[PDB]
Amino acid sequence: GRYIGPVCRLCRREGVKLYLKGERCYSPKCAMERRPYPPGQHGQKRARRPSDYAVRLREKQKLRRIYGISERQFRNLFEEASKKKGVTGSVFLGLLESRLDNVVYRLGFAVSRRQARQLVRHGHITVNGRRVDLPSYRVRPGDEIAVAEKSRNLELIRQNLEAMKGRKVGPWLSLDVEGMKGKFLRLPDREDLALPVNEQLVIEFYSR
Amino acid sequence: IDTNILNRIVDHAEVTEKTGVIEIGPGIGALTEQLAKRAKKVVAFEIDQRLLPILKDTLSPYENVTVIHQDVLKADVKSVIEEQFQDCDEIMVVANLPYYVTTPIIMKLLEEHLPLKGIVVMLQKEVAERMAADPSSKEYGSLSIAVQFYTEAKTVMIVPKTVFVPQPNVDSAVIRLILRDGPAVDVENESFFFQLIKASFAQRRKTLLNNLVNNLPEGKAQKSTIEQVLEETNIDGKRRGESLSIEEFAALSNGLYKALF
Amino acid sequence: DFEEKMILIRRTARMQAGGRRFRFGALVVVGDRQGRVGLGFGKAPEVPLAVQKAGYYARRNMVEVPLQNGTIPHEIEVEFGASKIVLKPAAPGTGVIAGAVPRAILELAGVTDILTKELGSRNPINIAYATMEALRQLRTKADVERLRKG
Amino acid sequence: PTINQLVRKGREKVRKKSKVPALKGAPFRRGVCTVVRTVTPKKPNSALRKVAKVRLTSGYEVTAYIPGEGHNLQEHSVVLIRGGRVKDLPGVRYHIVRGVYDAAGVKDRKKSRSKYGTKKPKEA
RNA sequence: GGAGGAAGAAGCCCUUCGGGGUGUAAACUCCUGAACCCGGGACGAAACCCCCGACGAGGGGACUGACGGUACCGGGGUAAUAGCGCCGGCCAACUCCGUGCCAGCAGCCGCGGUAAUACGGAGGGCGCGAGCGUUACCCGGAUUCACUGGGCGUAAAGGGCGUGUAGGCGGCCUGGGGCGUCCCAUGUGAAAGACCACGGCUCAACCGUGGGGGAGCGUGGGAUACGCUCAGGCUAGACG
RNA sequence: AUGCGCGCUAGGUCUCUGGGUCUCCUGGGGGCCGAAGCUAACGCGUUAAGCGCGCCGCCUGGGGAGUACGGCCGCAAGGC
Ligand SMILES: [Zn+2]
Repeated sequence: GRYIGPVCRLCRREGVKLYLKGERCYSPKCAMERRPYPPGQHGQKRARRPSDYAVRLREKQKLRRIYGISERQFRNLFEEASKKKGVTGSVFLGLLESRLDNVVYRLGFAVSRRQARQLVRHGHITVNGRRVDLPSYRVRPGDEIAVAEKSRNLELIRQNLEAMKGRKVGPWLSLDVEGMKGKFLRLPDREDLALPVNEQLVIEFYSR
Repeated sequence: IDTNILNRIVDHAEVTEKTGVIEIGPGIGALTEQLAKRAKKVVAFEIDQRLLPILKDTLSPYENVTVIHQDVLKADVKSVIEEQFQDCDEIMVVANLPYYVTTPIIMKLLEEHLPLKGIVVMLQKEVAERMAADPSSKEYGSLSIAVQFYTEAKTVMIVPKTVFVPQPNVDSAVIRLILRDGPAVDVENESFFFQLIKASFAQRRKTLLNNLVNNLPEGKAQKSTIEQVLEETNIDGKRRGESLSIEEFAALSNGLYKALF
Repeated sequence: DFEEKMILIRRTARMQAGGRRFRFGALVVVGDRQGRVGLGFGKAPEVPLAVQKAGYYARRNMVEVPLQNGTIPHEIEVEFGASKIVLKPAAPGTGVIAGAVPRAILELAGVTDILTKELGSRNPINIAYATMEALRQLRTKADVERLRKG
Repeated sequence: PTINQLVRKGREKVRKKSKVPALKGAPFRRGVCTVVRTVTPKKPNSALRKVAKVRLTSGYEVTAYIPGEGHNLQEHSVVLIRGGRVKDLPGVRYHIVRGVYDAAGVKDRKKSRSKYGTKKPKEA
């Protein structure tokens, strides 16, 4: 299961523009350009100084809600990252950025991660010429992520990937727009990502 | 914290001992004190019953202040100006607008064709480039067109987030609009002109032709007409729309309405 | 010009001839997140005056911290009164694992990765003083070599 | 002590003490109510607190607290006894699980329903 | 379910009567295609046996599937379950009515007598989510049995004082032994489990194949600084 | 209200008792101020509650309670 329901309310609560909706959250409608205060009856009141715990929780929540994965899955990924070599922050973000749904969103086949999840699940995506329908699949440096032949005639995919013309993909990825495919060069770095997140807070949270 | 930012805003608004000013949402009257000190007779449109005593107490030692218990949108400001500023030369507008009713306020003020000299407002940076931009700016849109048609506008001051007493969520930009004597381009069918502008920017990813044809009730009917008109006007629909300007829009509007209006 | 934090405001009272007279104490850390930390304690009849005095004291009492890779050169154990602080270096990617008072102090120091622990008494004032002293008692390789060899 | 003393005598381990003897290392117990009475708080509080004298399947007979707005406990009703101690009442160290055996879920609950066990109110 | 979707529908709640929230949330357009139907359909099973080789090594031919018409594949094709706890400080989450030390709440500090963010209910918010809470037990926090790592003047804690047995501990300079101690090699430290890496189930859980690591203890060799022991000597402790 | 033995770490002052070259140096004992240092503080500070070492005896929230019980010792009270 996941979180299904209102979304821009999370944009408001976090106080940042989390691009969770696709095209609306670019146009003057993201509900962060209007009412940038948290939701509810006591949204636009004076904010008290937040606790250390509050700050850490908010940072972790923001990071989790960007990728829209379970708290259990988030904890699992953190525990895996903390057990590996190198800086925990870098490794954790690398592991988060390797998810198949996220990779599809980065490639440009889908506009929102909530849409990439549906594309992957309903089966319109192959890795190394084999159908995979799980958003949580982890890709390694050097897999071909493509759209299935049976799914290339869809309006949705054509509109999505046609707009990628005159648009650049991330450095840690390569794309073939006319061939409708993509390549995972390597794991991304801290600076390759435009996250409004300081991972140090997330590290300090899961020590409590 | 607001100690000197207000003074800078008033300086940029360029008020003097003979200019009249309009205040919206005064609250306590942080800007109002400076305006009274520097400018001539002022006016306020407070609607909050709770903050009225505080505003009254703030403006007790001032004699050039008038307070109105009307909402800006509902009140016809033409009579307000003809009644209050009966001797003044230039009437400007200075206010800090409360997020939600910020675009409606500006639109209502501009659409009523006031004899205002101009406007200087403090709003969020978010919708600040959205109302002062250029072709291919990633912020070009309907709001930009409306503001840069009705008046001449450019962003002046960038107040960062870390200035206020309770830390807000968004950076702010004080914008100054010098009102324009005559509309930049002449359109007979102004309403459908505006709808055309909003149609070309219904979705910013699609091409202009597809935008125009897919956003009109008669769009299906006049596909050929739309195509021919965009072709003849030397500005084709094969572009996105964000790369156009006021001039191309004017020519295209003329093309549509001279032939189908 | 610097960043400030509020460890605690507390209200103390002394009895008088028919009544109580109150006073306020504030514990304030002033730092630049670069390796300069000051800690002040201010007493005043009013809260704002207490904060002002604490800020002034913290500015006038500053210590330079020898940070390498955003951490501490070596482990340290310092006892102030009944309270005791333990600081320990950590590899990059650990984060300041510490209680409220140390954390506050160390964040303004530019420390990014430390393992700490408080022992014995846990009076926040005494903990702050102990931590401050422990920071004051840090030497690097260069200083040690200079003292020993010359 | 000295290392020699530690070798000779050592350190005595601290043993825990049970707060719920009547349970006999079980999450719950099944008992029968014999007396249903209202009693008085310990010091600063004043109220009438419902208390049942329950005889358990253990070799024990103890007092248990009845939480909620209203109950239906007679002098025979089979009940479930749970851990937990009332701060005020001097001698009760057990609670009653609502809506289990003969005890019924308190009426018109809408907020905290898992406790005070009541079914979800159907709404059309 | 996904994308778009009002300066913002209706109802409900609050209101300084202007409005604010629930909220792009809904309704609404388009798109996908859990469930469901049709067809196909397994890996797990090649041996024993039989013919030619000797009754051997090779070679050649058949039989055998509970799971199970299941997994899975191909083709059609439907917008298609959300609950649970908490919102006084610990500790993330605030207002309006009801009640007036009553009904109650409670892990601690405590809250309940007329203006209750602490009880009851609504609106709203927060955390987790096919789950969420409660009770019981264990380790942590507990440096609160303190080897790592505590104390005993007044906070609990120096025996009423001597003499002394077992025990514990022990000054300097040499030489022998090599018991403790340290090092090298080797045997053992089973298979699972733990760590690393690489692989198989569409990922994971799960499983496979490798590689280490390991406290302890045997066997052989080596070192003698420090403890131990044997022999000689010295005068700074002690004794005369 | 401070177990014993040993070594180390400014001094000044008042006493009791020995030897010396007797202006004053040199042992031992009893007090008072105080360096460094210690202590929660009061305070201790070469007669340490400092810096260390060796051995012994005790402590682990307040009541219940030095109580009940069992044992040992006493003529008994009673004690451990
Ligand atoms: Zn948004």
